[PDB]
Amino acid sequence: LAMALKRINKELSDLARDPPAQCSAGPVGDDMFHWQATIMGPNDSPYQGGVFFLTIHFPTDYPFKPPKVAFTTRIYHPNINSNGSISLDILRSQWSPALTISKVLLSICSLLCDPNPDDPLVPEIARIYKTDRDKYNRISREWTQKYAM
Amino acid sequence: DKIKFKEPERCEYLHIAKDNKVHILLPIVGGDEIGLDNTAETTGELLTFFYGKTHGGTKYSAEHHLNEYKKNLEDDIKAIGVQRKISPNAYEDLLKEKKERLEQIEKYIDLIKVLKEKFDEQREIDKLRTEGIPQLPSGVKEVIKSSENAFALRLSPDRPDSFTRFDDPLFSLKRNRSQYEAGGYQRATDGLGARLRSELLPPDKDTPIVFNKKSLKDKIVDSVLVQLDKDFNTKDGDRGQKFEDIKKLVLEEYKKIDSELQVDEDTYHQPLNLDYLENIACTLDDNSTAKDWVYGIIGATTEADYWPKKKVSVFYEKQKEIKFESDTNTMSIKVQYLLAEINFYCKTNKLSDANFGEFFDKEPHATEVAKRVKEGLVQGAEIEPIIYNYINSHHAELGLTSELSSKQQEEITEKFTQRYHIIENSPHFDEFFVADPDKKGNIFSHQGRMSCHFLDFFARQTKGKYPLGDLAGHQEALQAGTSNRLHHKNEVVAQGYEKFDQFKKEVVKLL
Repeated sequence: LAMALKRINKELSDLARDPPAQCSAGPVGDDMFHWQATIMGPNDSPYQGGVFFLTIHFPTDYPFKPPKVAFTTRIYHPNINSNGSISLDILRSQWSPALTISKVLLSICSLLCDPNPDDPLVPEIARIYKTDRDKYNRISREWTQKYAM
Repeated sequence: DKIKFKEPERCEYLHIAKDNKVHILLPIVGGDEIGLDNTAETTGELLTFFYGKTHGGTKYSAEHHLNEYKKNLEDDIKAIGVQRKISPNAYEDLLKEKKERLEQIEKYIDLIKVLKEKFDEQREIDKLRTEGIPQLPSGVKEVIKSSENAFALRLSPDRPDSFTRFDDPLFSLKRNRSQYEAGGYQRATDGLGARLRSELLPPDKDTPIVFNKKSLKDKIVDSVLVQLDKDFNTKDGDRGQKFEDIKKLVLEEYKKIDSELQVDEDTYHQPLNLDYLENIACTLDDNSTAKDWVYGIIGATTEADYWPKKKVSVFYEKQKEIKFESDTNTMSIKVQYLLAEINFYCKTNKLSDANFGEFFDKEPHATEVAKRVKEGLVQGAEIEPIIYNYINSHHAELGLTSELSSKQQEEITEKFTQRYHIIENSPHFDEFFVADPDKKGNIFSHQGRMSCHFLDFFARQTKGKYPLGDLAGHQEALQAGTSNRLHHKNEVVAQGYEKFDQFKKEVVKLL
């Protein structure tokens, strides 16, 4: 079990020294397996300005499994749900040790900036993304302002 | 009319041969294959046999039983007589057969009186009732001395009772000094019991000895570390190489356990080495120990859920650990009693005349065994084979011309278990009288008593002097005979009148 506890401490000392401008993550308490992260919506999106929290729950055999990453903060997006659960290949099938928890965050950034409706975790919103962006945007913007500011 | 006969189908101490010979059996102690009486309480069956209930109550003496058995026969022969007036040829043999028994029952009665009246000058019999802690009569002792199928076994419990009563123990260990001996309780500093104590005695009340502190991988990891040198590193010389040397050693162990296992690829199929884990998986670094290296390799090279995926020896019995001093004693007795059984098997099967315990008391062996049982306990290993392996490694010192087949070991573990269970609540574990009734021997099982032939005792207790007369064939008679387990009912008397009623009442069961 120290194998992962050595790995994570790496990834934290990485993110500490050189953070991403639009992301941030770290543990709470002396526990190093439960993290908290924040993405801030990108400046070419309805999610702009708003600040979204996530929880990263690492496994005991990390990096040989993916982490459980999910949004604590409400977001009206096609690929994310009320549970909080993201759908993102790299958390499910395409996971590798090479992959940092950062690159997950980065990928969650792009997901917001460049949302994919063909892998719909929430078909209701997916209907609306594909038939009326103005409606999608106005809402996904209103939700950003209510729940993420 | 089928007379209501008074001859009992069961009488204390009374077997009857196929051929209508009455055998009286002198009880040494309660039991079948392992004595239920020991130490101070040992002579109790003899006491009962010879004087019945003069101390405490509710058990009759032999003379008493025989004397009523005699009377019952006297009454039956009349009734048969009375019947033969009306039906001349009634009960022809049964009448012969009963007179036959009567005559011998009378001779056994004589012999018992004779024994008490003319041969107890030393008072060996009489002391059974006067003394507080009687000795076995010498006659009994001399029977037991000569037995080929029955042996006393003597252990070393933490608080020994010095009042042991089985003089020539086949197996024996150095004991502590008893509270009941001059100078009082004193633990020995040497001997197998001493080492078992020190080794299975946990350090404090707060920290026990738990029975599975080894994952299969934990075991594997240990296996690999013993290989490296006293002085071995992760941080000197060529490091990539060392990791190669250790991959090898890991690889080795993967084979003993499983075929599918491999060390070339991480679960992802990428080249696994020190660069790879120190840099990409990032599971290792400068401050890793060699132990870490191993786990890392394991961790990289296997899914985690497929380690937990990889009948109950008498040593693990709802116990997960050794918490208390009492727990440690018990465990030690168990190891000992096992050594004892091994010795009984070896002796009774003519493999070895030795006292095994005499060897396990000795400087290297005592210590190793203790340590080795302790180690097995923390791993969850079967303890039995550890002991079998040691004996098999050393079998020439232990008087054996060869090792013990898996067969032999399976059998030993079997009886060990049967018997231990049978005695596990004994108030004292100081000594046990064990017999194998499937062998040529002077000791018999009958009615839950381990028993000499009354007449075998009589011969020896009188040193030949008084003559056996008609009974002089009987001992050797019971010896020819397919077994030494003697049926608790005399089929020749009962005659299967009872089997006919076992039936009649199953025909009632249909309505």
